[PDB]
Amino acid sequence: GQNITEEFYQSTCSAVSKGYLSALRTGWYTSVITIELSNIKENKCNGTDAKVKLIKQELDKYKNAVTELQLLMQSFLGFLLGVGSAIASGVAVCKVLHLEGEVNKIKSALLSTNKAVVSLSNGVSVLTFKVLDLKNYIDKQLLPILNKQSCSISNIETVIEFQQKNNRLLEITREFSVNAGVTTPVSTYMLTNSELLSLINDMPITNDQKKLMSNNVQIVRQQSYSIMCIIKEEVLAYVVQLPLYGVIDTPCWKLHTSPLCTTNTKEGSNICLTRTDRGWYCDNAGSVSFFPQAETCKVQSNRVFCDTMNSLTLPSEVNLCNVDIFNPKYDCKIMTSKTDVSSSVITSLGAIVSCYGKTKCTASNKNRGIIKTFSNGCDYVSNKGVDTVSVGNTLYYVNKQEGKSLYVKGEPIINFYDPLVFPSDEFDASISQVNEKINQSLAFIRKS
Amino acid sequence: GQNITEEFYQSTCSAVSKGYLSALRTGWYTSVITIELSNIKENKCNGTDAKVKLIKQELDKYKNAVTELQLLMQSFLGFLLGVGSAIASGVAVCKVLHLEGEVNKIKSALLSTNKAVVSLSNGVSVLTFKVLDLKNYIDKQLLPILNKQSCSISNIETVIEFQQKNNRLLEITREFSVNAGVTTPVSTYMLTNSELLSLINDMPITNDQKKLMSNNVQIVRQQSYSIMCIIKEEVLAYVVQLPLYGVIDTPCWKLHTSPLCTTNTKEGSNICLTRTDRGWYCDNAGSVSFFPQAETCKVQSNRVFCDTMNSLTLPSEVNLCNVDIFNPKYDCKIMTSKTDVSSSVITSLGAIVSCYGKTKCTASNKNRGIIKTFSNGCDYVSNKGVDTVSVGNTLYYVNKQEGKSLYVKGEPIINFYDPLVFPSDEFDASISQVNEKINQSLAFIRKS
Amino acid sequence: GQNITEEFYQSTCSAVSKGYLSALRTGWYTSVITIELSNIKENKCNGTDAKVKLIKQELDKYKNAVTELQLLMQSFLGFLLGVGSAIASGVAVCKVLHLEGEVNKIKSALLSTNKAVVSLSNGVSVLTFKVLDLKNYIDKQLLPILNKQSCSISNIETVIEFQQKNNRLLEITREFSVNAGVTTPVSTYMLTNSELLSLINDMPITNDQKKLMSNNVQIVRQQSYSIMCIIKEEVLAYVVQLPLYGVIDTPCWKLHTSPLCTTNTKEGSNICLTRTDRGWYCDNAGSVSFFPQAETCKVQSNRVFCDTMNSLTLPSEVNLCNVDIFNPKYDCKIMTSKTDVSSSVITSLGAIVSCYGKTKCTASNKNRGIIKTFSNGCDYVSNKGVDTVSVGNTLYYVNKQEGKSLYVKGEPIINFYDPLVFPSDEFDASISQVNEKINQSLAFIRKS
Amino acid sequence: EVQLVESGGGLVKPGGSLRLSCAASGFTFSSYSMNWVRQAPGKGLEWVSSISSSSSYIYYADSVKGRFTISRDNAKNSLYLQMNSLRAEDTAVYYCARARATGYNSITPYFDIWGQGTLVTVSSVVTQTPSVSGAPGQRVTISCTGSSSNIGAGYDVHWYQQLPGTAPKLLIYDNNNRPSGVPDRFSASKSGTSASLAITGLQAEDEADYYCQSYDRSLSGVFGTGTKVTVLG
Amino acid sequence: EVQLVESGGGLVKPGGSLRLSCAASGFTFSSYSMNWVRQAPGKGLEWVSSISSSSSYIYYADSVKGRFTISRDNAKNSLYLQMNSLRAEDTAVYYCARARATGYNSITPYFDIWGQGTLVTVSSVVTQTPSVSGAPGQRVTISCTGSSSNIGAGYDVHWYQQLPGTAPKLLIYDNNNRPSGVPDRFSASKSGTSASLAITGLQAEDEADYYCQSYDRSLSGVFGTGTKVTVLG
Amino acid sequence: EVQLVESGGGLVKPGGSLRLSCAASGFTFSSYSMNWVRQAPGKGLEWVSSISSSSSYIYYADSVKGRFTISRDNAKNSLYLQMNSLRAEDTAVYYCARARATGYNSITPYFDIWGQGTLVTVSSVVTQTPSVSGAPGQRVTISCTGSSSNIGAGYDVHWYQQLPGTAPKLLIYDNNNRPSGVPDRFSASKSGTSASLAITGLQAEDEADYYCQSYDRSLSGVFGTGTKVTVLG
Repeated sequence: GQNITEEFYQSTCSAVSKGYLSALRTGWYTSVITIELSNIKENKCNGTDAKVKLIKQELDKYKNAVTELQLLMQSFLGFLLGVGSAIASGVAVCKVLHLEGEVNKIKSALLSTNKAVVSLSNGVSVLTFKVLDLKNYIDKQLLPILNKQSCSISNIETVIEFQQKNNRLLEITREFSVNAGVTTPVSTYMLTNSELLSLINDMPITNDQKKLMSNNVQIVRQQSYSIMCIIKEEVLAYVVQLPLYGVIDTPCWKLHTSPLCTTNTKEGSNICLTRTDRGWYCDNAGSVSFFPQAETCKVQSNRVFCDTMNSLTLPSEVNLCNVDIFNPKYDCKIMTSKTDVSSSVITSLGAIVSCYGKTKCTASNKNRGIIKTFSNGCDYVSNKGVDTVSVGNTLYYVNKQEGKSLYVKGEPIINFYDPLVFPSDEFDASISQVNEKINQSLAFIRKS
Repeated sequence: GQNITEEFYQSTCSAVSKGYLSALRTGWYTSVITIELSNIKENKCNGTDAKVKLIKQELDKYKNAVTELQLLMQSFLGFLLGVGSAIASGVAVCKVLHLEGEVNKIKSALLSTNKAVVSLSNGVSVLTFKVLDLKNYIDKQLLPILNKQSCSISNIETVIEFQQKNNRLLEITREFSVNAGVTTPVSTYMLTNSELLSLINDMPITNDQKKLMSNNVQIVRQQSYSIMCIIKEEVLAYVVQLPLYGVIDTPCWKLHTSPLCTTNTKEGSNICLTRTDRGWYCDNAGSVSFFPQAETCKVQSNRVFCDTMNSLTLPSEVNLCNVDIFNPKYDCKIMTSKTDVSSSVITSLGAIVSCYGKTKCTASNKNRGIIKTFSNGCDYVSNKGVDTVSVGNTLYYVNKQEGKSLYVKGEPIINFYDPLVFPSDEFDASISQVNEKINQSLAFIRKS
Repeated sequence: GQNITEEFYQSTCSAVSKGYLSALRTGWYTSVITIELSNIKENKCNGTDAKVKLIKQELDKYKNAVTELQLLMQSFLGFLLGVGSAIASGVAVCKVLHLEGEVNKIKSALLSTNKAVVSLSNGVSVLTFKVLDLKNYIDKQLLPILNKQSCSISNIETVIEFQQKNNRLLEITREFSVNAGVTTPVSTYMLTNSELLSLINDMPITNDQKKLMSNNVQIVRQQSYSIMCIIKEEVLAYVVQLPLYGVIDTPCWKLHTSPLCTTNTKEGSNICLTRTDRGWYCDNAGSVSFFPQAETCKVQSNRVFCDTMNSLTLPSEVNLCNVDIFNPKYDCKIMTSKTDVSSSVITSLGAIVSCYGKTKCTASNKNRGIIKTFSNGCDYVSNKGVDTVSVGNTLYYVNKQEGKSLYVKGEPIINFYDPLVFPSDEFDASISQVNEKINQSLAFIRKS
Repeated sequence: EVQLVESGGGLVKPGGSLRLSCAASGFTFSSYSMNWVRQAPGKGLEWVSSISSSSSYIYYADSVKGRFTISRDNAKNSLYLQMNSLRAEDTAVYYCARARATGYNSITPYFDIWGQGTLVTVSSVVTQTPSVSGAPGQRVTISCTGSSSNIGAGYDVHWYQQLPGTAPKLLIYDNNNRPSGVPDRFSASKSGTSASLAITGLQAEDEADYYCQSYDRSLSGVFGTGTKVTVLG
Repeated sequence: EVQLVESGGGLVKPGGSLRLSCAASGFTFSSYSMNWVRQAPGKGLEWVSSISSSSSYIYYADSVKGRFTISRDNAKNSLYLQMNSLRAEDTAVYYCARARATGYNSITPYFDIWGQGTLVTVSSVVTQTPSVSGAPGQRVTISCTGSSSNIGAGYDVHWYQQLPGTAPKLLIYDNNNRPSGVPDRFSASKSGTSASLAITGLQAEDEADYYCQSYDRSLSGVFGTGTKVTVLG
Repeated sequence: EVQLVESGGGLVKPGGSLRLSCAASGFTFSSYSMNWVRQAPGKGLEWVSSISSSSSYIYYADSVKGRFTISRDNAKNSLYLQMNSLRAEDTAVYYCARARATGYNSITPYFDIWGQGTLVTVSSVVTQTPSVSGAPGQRVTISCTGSSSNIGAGYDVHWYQQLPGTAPKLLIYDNNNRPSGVPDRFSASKSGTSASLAITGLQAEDEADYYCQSYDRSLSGVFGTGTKVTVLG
């Protein structure tokens, strides 16, 4: 049959969407892109002809862009996450490129041909690429030294042919001059598709990846960096740090949460409880990589491209908070409050609606109009027959992807708490971390 | 009377700016933009020629931009907010353009004329638009069906004239390729001003909006998405998801806050209290829409463009937290602390200065130099005779809008708390949530 | 040390990296950029010739960009920080150019030459710049004035010469139309390098700065805004608000922190503690400017470019949290928890590894493979012999800067706390503040 | 209790002047957009003028452009309409009404609260089936047919019920939604350039004129011609 | 016990069929990519087919293209191989294997878990030194030399120890890292287009066939020709 | 207590050498940028050299480029100046002074703490009113006039009061701000290419030289020619 599915748990005001397929970035592959430069002398014939003034205008554009580039090289729960340097890998290769001949090694590997693999001084085997040959175009087609010195140019089609080639370089040095020598996502200027697919294919990766990457090439651009590196001899060199999708096609699910309160009629005197583990969950070698800020993940179809360094790694048993939030093994996380406030949280196949107090909560559709008015509490609505959900004054258009949703009838857990001794302010604490503060407040009841 | 006004409440170290005028985005209206494509087979005669080598070049650039696009389609307090999808509305239309006869229906509605509304198979009436006739150029002006294939073609102005027509398409496909097929803001490449005005005008909206949008178009660009949708038959089609300003011209105010501490002399031993209800407030139906992170609001003059999906909806009586924070009806939110740390908060017409410890807090003017030196506590300064306010080591340039400011004198309320029993740790709680913890701490005074 | 250095404190599971050199943005300098406009009536000899069809397109393209601009003007611990207006100075200047003769005063100041200072009516002395002279191109050389305003064009090179001159205005209004009249960083279109280097050199700043700014021109771009301002008479004017680097070359350190836990074997029953005072620190006048979000800051070699308005200013005695976290003078900030979850925090010269429970923590090298297997608790690893570090499923590439790291041995402080009375939930509280809640609960543990 | 109350209608000789004032109460006036719609003594319902909430966006039907001036004093919970150069064509009952618009793939106001109207006597399109009848218990439908502009340009349709002595009451909003007091019986539809109200199980008390309403890209708010529904004996 | 146990092997007549099944247990199957790697009657180890974790990415050696079909039932914790139109070259021990990848600048699978294999008889490259011998206590080394593709194009190297009757066991992964059960005696290298295994102090248990493994961009995963290390006295 | 004390000046034969040292205390030395300014025995105040806080940005008056070397040892809270190839034009009192800059629409240093000066005798612009006089109780004004560069190239103006034997004291910084101990009598302004100090009600103790200071784009920091104010019974 078809693909992705979802279920709502009435008991904990949450839903998970399963049936997705991972695409985790685990490692970084560095590759070196080079552009060959003419290092000309600005005394090419000092003439004033109609189109010689246009070429000389274009050399300027170029000669400045080389120096502009030279001057550039000068010497809930996401808080649990821990931090890294992102492009250390790339820069480290870029830093190795500054040793003595490492650059010429690349010049030489690449004069016979356009692609090459090369071993740097520290052994790392790195893919290199010559994508523009401005040295050859300028030195053997714009210094006409038979006819006649670049003082008097003949055709216009040679003015254009040039500002076409040079255009790429101007758009490159522009992107760097803005972004302090490091760009993401990687534009079509740093790497054209023809180049990026070629590069995908010559990488030290498996076919499982080479397919993933090539079909979702527009994502590969977003998870890559382009680090402007060095420009000495007649070479411009920037490093492109592509991602290594080391785990692929494992199951992924996406956990939705909204707050769950008592529905008492008093203006105050309501208790709230909200599952805090919102986010993505991929299976990753007998443990689950959990991606708490679930926006960073970009999905395409069912494929969930995440970046592992935005993850915790958790026991497989985290998955139990969805089925039995009270179970013994894992200790599911929540956050308490007295702030009974209405909202909806839209799921992959539906919507969750947290409707409280005097707030007005409906579910409308394109044709039948309003087709449900929610009663106070945490409820759910499939995207089958509903297009919008409105809570208060905010309209939510619901997601119109295809798939089966299952309503898991259950007693909301916020009912099991005695509100007189329920810890109203606890901003990331757990199930068990709350059950202790209750075992306590009952002991703190020492009578006469 | 006039337009814009502010008043600072010395007691809650807060200020509200009133006199602004709403523009909330309540809904999304989708519209389909098309580009006509010539779907040529890759062999324009590879002449040995001057300008055919330049034309085949532009041809290629187009031919690539089309394949690139094909492969692109494959098969405090903001934490309270609740979450929705931005573009389900836009995508849902986009998904329907994939049903069988749906594209040809549009193709047909639009060859006589440039815009036309057309009804999709589900009845939603959608505005459509043909913004580039690139096809027509290639098919009836470069590679016509009559004479004589162009192995070697004529003047240069056709090379220029082409890469011109062709520019727009390349710059669109570039904008998508970086941004994984969804762009915002909707740039001058997706929709030119003349088009976005045209489009505004035929939208199923009222004149009140047509005006607002038309005058504040650069803001409409920011609150719009551009979803690359489909490319089949001989059309390129993307959806531009424009906003519906469903409430307009209601009053808005802006609540500013800074932390309010005791001015004791010890380096420790201070109690602080800071209002958390900071952010924009428009009222919209006998209730007040509250926008906590002023990311989600942009201003032009008095116009406050906000998005309702980043809003809570609150009782009218929330405004009593500005009048009397201790009032009975509503329960104003604060956050307590022992962290008496100096800072300023610049408002619409002045500056709030929270000065504590040994910190130096002045207020200078452009010409007289320093003209106030703040004593410890929360004080306020009009922007009349003031250009900067400097606190510690940070200089604040203050807003030079014209408007009347009023200092509302009052005893700062942190004075009414006895610090030997004031909860120094409370990260989002209310007034009453704090008054609870105090009534408790005094009851714990049962001796014997 | 002789350049850059780091020391890891085993006792507070944190590290500081020192030897960096400040470059703070303290203030804003406003400068006026103009482009001169011809304000033509649309009759270029409005006939149908080959190259006349192209010019009329570019005149059209231009006339729109001017109207388009015209229509634009119409009728942890970052939460302590405090907030200001960014472009109040630039906007305030911009507002002053709308007074009566201020524009003509600039116009008049700029027909003799391209740069001049000018005193606006309110005494502020402003640097001005005419960077494009389109009035002059169009009035002399595009409407030739002997024969005959240009009726039917001769050469093509005048079309190119034109759409070259004209690109700049288009690419400028493109940027503005998208970013609603305020762009940052300041691109190569708004200000070319040749210009921005000039402007630095003529600013009312010191050589200490003119050098800093001139070498790190790509960081000055990121710390400037560009405000589209006015378009009256025949002048386009935007304000480029460059930064003022008012403290320069003072020492900076960077505090890294990670969570520090008990390593008991039971599945729950561990306490954690984390230094929250993480982020950059430059000292600037007997006080330490502290930058809690370490990305407001950009680095270049040792130079740490920060923005003082993302700063607290703290007494020098703050550095004691690094040496002796329990000292009396300053009250170091922490955050408690029961959530012992494994992660890394990569530093400037090393890696911190917080490895707990059943989590698998290694440190590999590029060539020798795995060279350390961490035991549960908070440890550190120099970047000397180490290239990657893996915690759970997440791979970290470590920074490859050269420098000396020092491992400062100590008993981790969390070993000193009696966990049956340790506050597991405190989301930003202090050392002394926790020791309060304990000194108390330990007192309530009294007899009869 | 939400109330609107007009005043100031009377007798005026042609070429005259006259100032209707609508006073509002029990809802925060500043929050809502206000309108005047007038109804001839015995004829259809026509929109006159609209003013946005803070008086920023003011629009007049073509009849009165240049003769009538709308305005409001939010401080006094009031709406005024200043009529000059009256003609005998202006004779009508002038209703005051609060407008509302929701915003779902279109933004087409409806009027949810009406005053009872003030009478102005001067002396000295979207079509719908003109009449419908049925016996108690029967079903009826009332069809509302609009054009390429308004319903077909994507706006919505609303419905008003006008009992004999009264001002229009809101019956259906946004094509198919019933406001608070409207029984399960009333229902509606939209398709392309038309709509349909359908009264299921006719009661005595249903006898009234029913008007469909919508907004047009040029006429800027338009009512149907109305349907006189009579119930049989 | 993390374990794989194959089944369905026997004898088959050419032009025939047979369907091998590997059942896995003691780990969550759905998370890893599973493989068939087979071993000829007397020597080499050659990769057959690979299947991704969720069955979306599946690849076959040229040897078996269009004839063999790989498949998995994650629910039944099992992996299948459907062989049709068998030949006399297909006779071999068919191993079932768990794949794994650990990425520093490359992602080249290795097999950390093997079954015992099921033998299938049908009837009616990267070189390494073919033999090494040395005395107990001594050091010996094995050279493993690859090409422009695989190792020289930037992939990594792995090593296996196959005692005479037994299944391959993982000996070295990622050039120089030892698994749980491998003594510090074993140590390995990578260089350019080649590798080296180094055994310090020969044991009774060290007498076995040693295969280096790596991944080639076209051949899609490749083993050495094997090295028989023999211990004297 | 904020303190600077120069030392090491003395007597030298022309063409000689001598190394002045400033030792500082009572403020965190590393945090501020330090300067040398020298004064001939009786004739005005001129800038010598600037060294940034971490010894990164060093700049010399043209008088002394190629002869002098400024340097600092932040650990020893010390600043040094190495004079080589002296002349009798170098004869002066050499002051050590801490610099400050208050970034508002300009960044123009001023010197807020001075040394006592050490005497170096070697043997073998911005104009301001040269003298001003007035009686106790009177008001006087002093004009400070600079050029297209420095003032009005947008830098600011500062003021120093030099009591007869003693060193300069900071009087006004940033055009019109008085440091802690300077009474409201004193007031100053900047306008266009010139500035003005204004003493309201002379006291006996006001008898002094007053120097305006500012910073120039080429000359790199500049003082006025000085103003001798005398107070008459």
